[PDB]
Amino acid sequence: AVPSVQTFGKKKSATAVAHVKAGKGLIKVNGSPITLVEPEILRFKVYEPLLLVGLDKFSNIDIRVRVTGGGHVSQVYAIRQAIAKGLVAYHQKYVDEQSKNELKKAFTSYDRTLLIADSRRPEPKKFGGKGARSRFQKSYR
Amino acid sequence: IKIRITLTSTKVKQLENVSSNIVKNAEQHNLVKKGPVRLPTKVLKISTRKTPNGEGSKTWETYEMRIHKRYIDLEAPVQIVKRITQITIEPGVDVEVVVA
Amino acid sequence: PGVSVRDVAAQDFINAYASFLQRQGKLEVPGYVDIVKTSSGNEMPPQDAEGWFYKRAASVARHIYMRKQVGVGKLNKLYGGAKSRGVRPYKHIDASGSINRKVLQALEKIGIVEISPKGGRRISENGQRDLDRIAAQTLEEDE
Amino acid sequence: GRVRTKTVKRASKALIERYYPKLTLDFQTNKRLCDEIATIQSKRLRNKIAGYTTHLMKRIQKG
Amino acid sequence: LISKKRKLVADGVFYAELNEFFTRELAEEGYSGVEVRVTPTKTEVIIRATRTQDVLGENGRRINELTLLVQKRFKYAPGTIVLYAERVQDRGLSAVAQAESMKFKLLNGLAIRRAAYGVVRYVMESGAKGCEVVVSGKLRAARAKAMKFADGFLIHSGQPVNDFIDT
Amino acid sequence: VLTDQNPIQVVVDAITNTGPREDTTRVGGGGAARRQAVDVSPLRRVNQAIALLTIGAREAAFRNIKTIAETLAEELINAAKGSSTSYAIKKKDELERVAKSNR
Amino acid sequence: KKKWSKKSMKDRAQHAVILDQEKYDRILKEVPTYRYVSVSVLVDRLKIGGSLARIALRHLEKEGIIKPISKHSKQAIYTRAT
Amino acid sequence: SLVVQEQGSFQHILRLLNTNVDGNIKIVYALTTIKGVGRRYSNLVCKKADVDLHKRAGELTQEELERIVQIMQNPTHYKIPAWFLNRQNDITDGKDYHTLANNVESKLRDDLERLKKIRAHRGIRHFWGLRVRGQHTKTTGRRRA
Amino acid sequence: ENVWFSHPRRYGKGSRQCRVCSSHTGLIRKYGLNICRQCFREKANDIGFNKFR
RNA sequence: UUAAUUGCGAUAACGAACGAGACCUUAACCUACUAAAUAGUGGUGCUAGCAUUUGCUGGUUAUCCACUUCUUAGAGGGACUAUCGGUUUCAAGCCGAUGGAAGUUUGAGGCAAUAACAGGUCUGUGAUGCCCUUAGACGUUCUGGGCCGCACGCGCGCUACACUGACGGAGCCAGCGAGUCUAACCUUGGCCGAGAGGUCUUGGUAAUCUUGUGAAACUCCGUCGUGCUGGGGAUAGAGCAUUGUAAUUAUUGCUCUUCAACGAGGAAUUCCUAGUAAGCGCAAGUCAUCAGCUUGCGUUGAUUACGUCCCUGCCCUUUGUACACAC
Repeated sequence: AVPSVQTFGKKKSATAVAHVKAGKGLIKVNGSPITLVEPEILRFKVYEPLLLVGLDKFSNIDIRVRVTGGGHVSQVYAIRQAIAKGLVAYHQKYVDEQSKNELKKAFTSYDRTLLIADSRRPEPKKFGGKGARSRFQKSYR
Repeated sequence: IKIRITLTSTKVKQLENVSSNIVKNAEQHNLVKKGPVRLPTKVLKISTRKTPNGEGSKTWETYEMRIHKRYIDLEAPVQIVKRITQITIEPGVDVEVVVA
Repeated sequence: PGVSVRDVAAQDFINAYASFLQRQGKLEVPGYVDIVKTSSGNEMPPQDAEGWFYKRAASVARHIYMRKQVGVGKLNKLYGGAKSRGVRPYKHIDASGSINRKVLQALEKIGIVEISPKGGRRISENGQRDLDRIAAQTLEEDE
Repeated sequence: GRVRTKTVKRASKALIERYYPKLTLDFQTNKRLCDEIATIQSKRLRNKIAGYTTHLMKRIQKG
Repeated sequence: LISKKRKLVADGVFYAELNEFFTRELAEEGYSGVEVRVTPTKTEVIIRATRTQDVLGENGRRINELTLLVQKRFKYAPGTIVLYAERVQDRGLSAVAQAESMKFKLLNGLAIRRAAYGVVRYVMESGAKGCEVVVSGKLRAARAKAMKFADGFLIHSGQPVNDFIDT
Repeated sequence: VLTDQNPIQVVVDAITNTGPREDTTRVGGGGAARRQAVDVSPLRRVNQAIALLTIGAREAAFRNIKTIAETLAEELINAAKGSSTSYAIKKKDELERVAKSNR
Repeated sequence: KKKWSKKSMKDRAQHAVILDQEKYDRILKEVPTYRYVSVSVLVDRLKIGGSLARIALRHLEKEGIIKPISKHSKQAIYTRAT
Repeated sequence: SLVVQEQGSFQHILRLLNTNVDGNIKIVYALTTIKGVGRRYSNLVCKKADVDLHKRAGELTQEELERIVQIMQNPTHYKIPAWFLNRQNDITDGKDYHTLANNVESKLRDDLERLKKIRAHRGIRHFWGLRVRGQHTKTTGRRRA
Repeated sequence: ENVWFSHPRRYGKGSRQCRVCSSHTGLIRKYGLNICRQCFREKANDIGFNKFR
């Protein structure tokens, strides 16, 4: 049985399911490499976990991310969370627990949202206004 | 033969108990099956102005009727399938049977 | 391990494939091009008049590759856009059904796409081979 | 805010009054014993009762 | 061959229809509520009433009339829908029955206050935790007033009103 | 590309040079509302500086061939060096002048 | 009624859309010693049109005196090479 | 990267279809100033005349000008799809024209006078200066003077 | 008479009406109950529609 | 002190009830249980491409097995401000820090006292009392119009005045929800057409089909260049089509043409404290046809506060009153 783990990354509506396996050190999303998410800025945003933790930690890991839902920004954030949490789960399953702890400590030091899904859920719209809080307009005369 | 019983109720408690007794009855009858697949609840929502006339602040209210749908696929002789249908009836839970 | 339009960027590959198709010129352009606006939502025809059909063809071929099967309605929805309906709010509008359908027909004739069961057009084996070849050419030339 | 109301305060006071030796200064075990020692019509209400009972035990343990 | 949503909505509208028909026809018979059970080729409608014999009729003539009326109105095959009259348990603990009784008394001509107090006392002695009666309209006057006669205690907010309160 | 020092350094230098230190608040007085000079806030200094730079960039980019990016860069350069020709520094010194006057 | 203004003269620039030799030699000799080069810089330092400035930028980058930094559209940044 | 000499050949102002057209601008968007032709028609006319669209209006040849105006005057003879035209199946003869600067005004006045003479509701509204396409005149259109 | 009701009533408010009060205003076609809103706000509880939000 | 007649307490009051809270739905967490050819996961049976080193990227339900990470739902668990530090008649509490999915009663709703208003509604009701009409009727129905008319004033809004942009091409993304029976809905795909639309059937009474609703704003390249300009698209002319028995005082869409004010708006005034404002579009409602309107939904996601009673009000106490149809 090949060592393999299954994780996810979430956002407002974006779900990025990640399969992480012992491979030759590659990252791919929807069959595309991590270098072709093509916002040219959120691209470095999703580079952030790999660069922060060092590429030596992806020596023999292949990551496959399947992404569904939410706009482009939410999808990218879900991708980055999914790959970070997948690497953390792989190191928790097979690598030293001390190494996993320092890995996730560096992750959380750089950004809390690489491992913890956001809690900002949309506020439902209520009648009498176009949004959650905004009302229409109060006219007297 | 792969028959399928679909339960299309609104009362989640009665639907759950009918599903539980049906699956345990097939368990005691030694029937091959899958578990009760629970499709997403379908809400039937109507947004209506509270006032019957047009006066007052524009307040609304949304009435939601929740429909809970389950289905279990069984493989059993027709006599036992009919017996299954004719046992464990809870009013309000509507049950229908198809094949494949 | 292997080349693919998946591992090649989008705009540059579609431009390269469009250039290849235009340079060959065996695609049976319908001849009513240089007239239409490619949609009822667009207010102008494409800016590069002598081409833009090879660009649409490259986009459609790559889209078919990336997916399994798409049809004329799918292409209309995809290439549609927000239409400026005067003082009315914008809204999504489909593309030119005839343009998308005829680019499908041309790709069918050249064998890049094939009519798949359950409707729609799937990628063909020769289309797979060709598009992978352009991806390999792109990565061997640029790098 | 966090100002517990009369129902929870009074029920916790009664629980402390008649169950001081059995229940302790730990919220978790206080709640896991309250659930079985007194019926509550709500899990959230029982958690509130257990939290205030733990607070009262802490207050009692000194003075 | 109808959709599940339309099937459930049609069942609800059907229930509302028979409830209104029974509450308008069987008013003097103490009708309080109904329940419909679905059985293959058999829909059984249970009429909860206080005057069960009167809603049954003489030798079943009135129950037959009701069954045939429902059959032909809802276009069922004759014999598919069967009507069973059941004497309602705890007539006091039924707001519909008590309101029907109060309406009947006011139609007779009993005093508003006396009838309301009798209703309240009966409801409370029947095992109710609380009773409230509001009479609104022109009561020996020209300007409408609303009198409230209550005993015990009721509630207004939450889920406990949504279940424990019968209006 | 211009002023080849650290872009982050010139940005923060513009921020700290543009933070308005003396401001004014409305006071009732009685009869005619007047104005009272008030010092003090570093968080408001930072906030007002950022808003001033951004607003001046928006104005100088509005209805102009100059792009918003380059006009923001020019404003930040001007503020960091200290020139009184940038919108943000101009408004800063105006605010301090009126505060000193009503002082 | 009233046009919500004063109806006075504006700046009324005279940017040239087409250049001649007296412009070609000038641009070719003056695009050096420019710390920052942009389409807007060319327009406001030469009094020419935006399309002409973009053509000048592309031709100058083709020959090569200025080096590019960012290839993004709607904002072109260039620096002279010394 | 061609450089054109500002000679009399490159004229900043030209006369075309009895109206003045500016140079210094794109050829199609200078054709657009001809009353009766818009951006679509100007682009199509330039494409069928084979003059480069990105070329400026100041630098054209006499043959380019005359060919362009010929295409405007006689669209259907040059493989125009015949639904591009603004006078489709005329009430007078029934064939298809596309008008020029003077004939757009001529035909507009002619059909306005036709409606006014036959006393149609649309013509009567045009005569009164009111809205004809059935808008709400209660609140808008106040600046009619 | 062949003109007493000759006008078509195949769509709109002439055809559609409330199934409890014969009202042409406030109808609810959604899910095919054909009950006007005013009466539905009364009968919704026993139909099955309940308020939760 | 709290959001709170919320509590700690004081105490001619003690004991209670309603309202608040509790409660009930909805949104957050579960690699814990039950699971699932109407949802997604792995070697391959078969077959595709670069590539055969020993990989990478796809398609196939009756060709296999195993799983619910993700999807769905049921049963639950979880958070009660948990643990520390500071403060307080050293109480109720509050303020910080660490964990935690979640620490402004977790966010948002539903429900919601007494007592009233001569507020709205007899044009929702076969819900109604009194008055009026009741046969060339104020009943009902048929044919036409009107509710849309236009000097003018007002309110809710949609589009803008622009290169943080317009246009053209290229990319790829949601969530809410609806859908055909004594009658034809949502409609894939092939074909025709520039377009709007038109033709044939399998698809779906529905997590199986529309529908991954491939939405839009948005990102990548180009064209435009501070010019009411390729900004804006009002007002009009010609034609095509669709819905309807019927469109004319244009239903609506489409094609071409026409290319108006508007260069950011006075006094005044509205809404809003985080996924909120704002931008963007989508779905449902009325819908034969008609959204620039509502009810929700999701996408991108600022500034500024963590206060005060200054204006507008509100609650409590004290106080004065010649007020009580109550300033």
